[PDB]
Amino acid sequence: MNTVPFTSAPIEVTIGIDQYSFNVKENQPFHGIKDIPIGHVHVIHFQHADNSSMRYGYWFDCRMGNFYIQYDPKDGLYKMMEERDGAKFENIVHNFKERQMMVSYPKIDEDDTWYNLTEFVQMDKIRKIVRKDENQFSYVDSSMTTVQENELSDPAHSLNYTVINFKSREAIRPGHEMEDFLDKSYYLNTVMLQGIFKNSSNYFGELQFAFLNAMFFGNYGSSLQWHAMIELICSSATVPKHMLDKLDEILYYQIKTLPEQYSDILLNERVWNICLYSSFQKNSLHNTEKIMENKYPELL
Amino acid sequence: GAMNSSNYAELFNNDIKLFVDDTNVYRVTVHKTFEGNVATKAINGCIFTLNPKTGHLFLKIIHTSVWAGQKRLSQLAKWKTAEEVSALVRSLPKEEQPKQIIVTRKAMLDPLEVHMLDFPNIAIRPTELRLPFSAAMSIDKLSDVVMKATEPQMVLFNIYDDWLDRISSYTAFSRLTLLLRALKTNEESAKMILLSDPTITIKSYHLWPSFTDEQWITIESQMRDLILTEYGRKYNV
Repeated sequence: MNTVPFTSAPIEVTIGIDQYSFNVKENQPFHGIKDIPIGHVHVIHFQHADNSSMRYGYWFDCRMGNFYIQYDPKDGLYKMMEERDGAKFENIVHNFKERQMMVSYPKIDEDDTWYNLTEFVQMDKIRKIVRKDENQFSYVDSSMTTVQENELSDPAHSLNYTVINFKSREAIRPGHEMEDFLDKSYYLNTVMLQGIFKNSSNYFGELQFAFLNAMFFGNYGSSLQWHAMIELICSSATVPKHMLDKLDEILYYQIKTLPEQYSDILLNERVWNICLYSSFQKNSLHNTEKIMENKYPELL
Repeated sequence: GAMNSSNYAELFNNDIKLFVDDTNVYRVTVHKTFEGNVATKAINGCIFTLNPKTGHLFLKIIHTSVWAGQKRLSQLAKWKTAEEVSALVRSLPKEEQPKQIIVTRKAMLDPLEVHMLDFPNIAIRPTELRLPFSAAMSIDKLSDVVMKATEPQMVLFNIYDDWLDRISSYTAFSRLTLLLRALKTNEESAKMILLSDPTITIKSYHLWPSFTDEQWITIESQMRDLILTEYGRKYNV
């Protein structure tokens, strides 16, 4: 179990850790989150009481270092930082526990939700989408735009998701125009899986990361990227059986976890109706189809 | 974006543009089989690719052999259209390639766009206009060359004959679409009007009769009258 201490909490803010969250009052003696499960990525995120715009947060993995949160009154936001003095860090953590000023990561033992949402997400790939290589953790927020969005302005602050575009030379072999556009198997399996992602697990990891970013920060380009990667699979006639079954589980836990009130902006009607009912893989997503119908029949 | 009544005069500026109409690419007759089931028999069709400014028509004849052994032919016809239009652009010298292609049916956008990926500066546009180019096979010389074809074949025509020697593109296009609108709404009447007077002939190198200016006015009025009458009939107005 690991800890992320907070220096203080000077401004009223809703703090989230993975799928959980807490209201913290201005200058409430709050000083960290303890018992954070080792072995997965995690995200700590924020929304100030005064600005219900700009949700922001930090992706991290406690194996990669000792991290803590400090409010910066110049930039006006909670910043993640790394303590290199391992002793100085265990000192701070132990005293805050002794004084019991930390909340416990509230994981129910039956619950595999966070595992299921992050199964293929690896800190090393996150740092290639959010390039900021002096930190071991990754900042994301509501307003950050993607590389694909930028092409159609500041690259230091871009989400460098893999660009997918169904009407591009990449996607379409000369001479197989109609074939490749109606059956994206080539694009998925040769270009994207064998070529760029190397394996299904990296592909799933980016897909999962894009979803979490859309869910936790309402990041719109991330929502676009999650749908594109679903659509590329569902629009391929030839997909490894292990990918289809795993995709059904991935999407199930994402749909399960989404806030009911947000289905309108986070779920693209066209993509889902095409994937569940019209695509080659209509019949390969039984669990995802069953939960979508029972929870969002309106969108369909 | 889309082409409509507002931005109609753009057709006659000096940016090269082509209309593509695929309505007559895949043509069938429907008939009963011995066992009483219904079956189709394809006949030859054509892509109608027209430069509205100059009258140049690139009539790409689609021979029934293209369909042999193929499934989902109505869908395939859109991609074959896009394949052929793309090949036509590639065959033209650079300074003759269009800056825009306007497709008359929105279902053609994705196929053309995919086939034109090599030409990112050629804009593929839909239109909201209800253009009557499906009636192109009501022009006798065009229907004749299509039905006689024994192989794939491109035939070039000026669809305006020599009108531009005396009128502007705008007017020429308005006359063409009026003629075709009429042929589309009542082909028998329309053709009666055009040929009633046996002393007005069609030049060997033309599609339409050699009307004088005054006679074109009478013709255009007769086509307008025809079109309005058929409207009252369709709707009981």
